[PDB]
Amino acid sequence: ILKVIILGDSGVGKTSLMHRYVNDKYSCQYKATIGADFLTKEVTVDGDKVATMQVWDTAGQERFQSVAFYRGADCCVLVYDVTNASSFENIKSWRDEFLVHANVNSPETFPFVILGNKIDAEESKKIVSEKSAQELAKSLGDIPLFLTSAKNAINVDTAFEEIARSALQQNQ
Ligand SMILES: *CCC(=O)NCCCNc1nc(=O)c2ncn([C@@H]3O[C@H](COP(=O)(O)OP(=O)(O)NP(=O)(O)O)[C@@H](O)[C@H]3O)c2[nH]1
Ligand SMILES: [Cl-]
Ligand SMILES: [Mg+2]
Repeated sequence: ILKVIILGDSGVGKTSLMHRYVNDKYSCQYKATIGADFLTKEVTVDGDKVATMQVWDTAGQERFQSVAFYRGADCCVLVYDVTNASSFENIKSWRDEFLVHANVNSPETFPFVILGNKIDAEESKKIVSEKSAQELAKSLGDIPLFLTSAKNAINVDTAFEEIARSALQQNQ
């Protein structure tokens, strides 16, 4: 039933976030994602309505990418790394890439969620203000925002409850 797509630059932590939420596990070892594929999780909404969530991981590197999979999606998650300025500045282009290729019926209502990942990292290395993120998140149509750590299992549960809630609303 529920199709969710996760987009964002290489290295931001998409695959890690998916393993955290679906499998409650994490691994330090970078293994580059190639082509799109999904894992599944049975969910229960805040309402105690039940659903199977199909979570799609995608490649961040141009050369490992795929097009069709974007269609169907009931929610789109946009992920940047709080330690990498460029990843953040690319969020709107990931959003627009999705809308161009996704063939969704109402772009101004279609649910996106943004995640800022790697908050567990040392302050010295962190670059993207919460404030900036909240600005970008509003300017893109008041999209929900969540700061997360796949590594330390921080807030990934919260983030994905909204992603679930927003996706079920869009499906039917
Ligand atoms: C354990 C060694 C250590 O201390 N490393 C530094 C800790 C940095 N913290 C941290 N926090 C996170 O929440 C987190 N998520 C993911 N990473 C790391 O970044 C690399 C990329 O992970 P992927 O999940 O492979 O990223 P991606 O899917 O977007 N890449 P693709 O688009 O597929 O190329 C990886 O090293 C992961 O461990 C985090 N690090
Ligand atoms: Cl524009
Ligand atoms: Mg990956």
